[PDB]
Amino acid sequence: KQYIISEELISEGKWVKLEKTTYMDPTGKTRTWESVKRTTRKEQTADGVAVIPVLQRTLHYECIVLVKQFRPPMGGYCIEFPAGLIDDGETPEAAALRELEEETGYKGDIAECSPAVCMDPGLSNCTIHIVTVTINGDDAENARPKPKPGDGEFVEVISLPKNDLLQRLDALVAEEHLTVDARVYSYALALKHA
Amino acid sequence: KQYIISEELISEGKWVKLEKTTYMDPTGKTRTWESVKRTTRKQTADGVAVIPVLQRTLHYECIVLVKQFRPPMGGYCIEFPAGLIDDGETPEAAALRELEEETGYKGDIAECSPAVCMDPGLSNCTIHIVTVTINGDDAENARPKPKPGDGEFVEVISLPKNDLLQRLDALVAEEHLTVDARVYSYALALKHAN
Ligand SMILES: COC(=O)Nc1sc(C)nc1-c1ccccc1
Ligand SMILES: [Cl-]
Ligand SMILES: [Mg+2]
Ligand SMILES: [Mg+2]
Ligand SMILES: [Mg+2]
Ligand SMILES: [Mg+2]
Repeated sequence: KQYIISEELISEGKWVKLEKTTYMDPTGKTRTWESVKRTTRKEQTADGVAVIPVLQRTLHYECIVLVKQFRPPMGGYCIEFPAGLIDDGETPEAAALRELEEETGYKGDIAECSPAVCMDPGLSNCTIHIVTVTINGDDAENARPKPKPGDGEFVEVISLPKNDLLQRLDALVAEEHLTVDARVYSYALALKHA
Repeated sequence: KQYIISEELISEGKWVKLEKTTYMDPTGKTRTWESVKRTTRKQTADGVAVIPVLQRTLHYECIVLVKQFRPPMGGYCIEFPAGLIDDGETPEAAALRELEEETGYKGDIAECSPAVCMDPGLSNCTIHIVTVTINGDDAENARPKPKPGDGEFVEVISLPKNDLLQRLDALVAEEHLTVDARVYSYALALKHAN
């Protein structure tokens, strides 16, 4: 029933634009929306990837490897899955493995890769692939992992046990000012509810 | 170490604005970020998203989701029921209200997250994730009455919690729909648990 009629640029930055979207509603009535998009999406099946990195080590409980960074839109520190935008021509799997190494130091192994999923579909067209990766923490490659940040990347690594993830996130939030990402919280909640 | 210095308005619509954020990187170098914010917040968070667990005896437990045309995406998305929190409303009450409006179900609060970020590399948007149970055997939930506010057009899709990820993958494969990243993350963790 519903479809897009037109998309009018309102303002274009280097990285993000705002558009006036005209669409058809299911009553047959024309309506508008204010929509955000990135300027950086070319032929990628999505803007970015987020990595669900399952650190596995003999005689350890499995950990979920998370990162903490300052996020200027938020004005504060956020705890997230490692993540970044997909380079032109790069596959979602390649991007996930690369970002994971860049941000954490760890060299992972692909487990699964989602379809393109929406970040905040009432606001933006932004999409990611959510890529599950296992990290063999018994491999010597992963023994003393060093982040390789890019220019202006400043990332702290936080590994938490999968079997207590929600409580451990709650304990970090109780301890300083900082926001947990909604995807991370959602995953931690499902681990409780299962 | 890192903090906002100033924000420069680039463009303000009625519902969304784009800013150029100036911040201090941890080395002491000043840097810029393009940031999106809503104009609507006053509030613990912009929105609520509801994880609704539909419980009927002698049936599988289901997670209740909604399907809606999303103008920023140009298409239909599958999402947790959700909406913005009214000035003076609690996140709990917003959750029960949105769940009823979008689904017709009357639910009980189970738990409520802190404010969690939606896409912190891009925006300041935050939500409370509110877990709610629905007693599907109660007379009030027998014939659930969905009350859409103006211009909302919402289909209800209930899926079994025990096979959620496979069911969502099937919908995507058959229906050309976008699943929400928080829905997908939750579905992933249901599979990854234990
Ligand atoms: C003509 O109306 C719009 O453009 N509305 C927009 S634009 C946006 C980015 N959000 C809305 C919105 C927010 C809360 C509840 C309903 C809608
Ligand atoms: Cl539950
Ligand atoms: Mg990143
Ligand atoms: Mg990166
Ligand atoms: Mg809604
Ligand atoms: Mg609503």
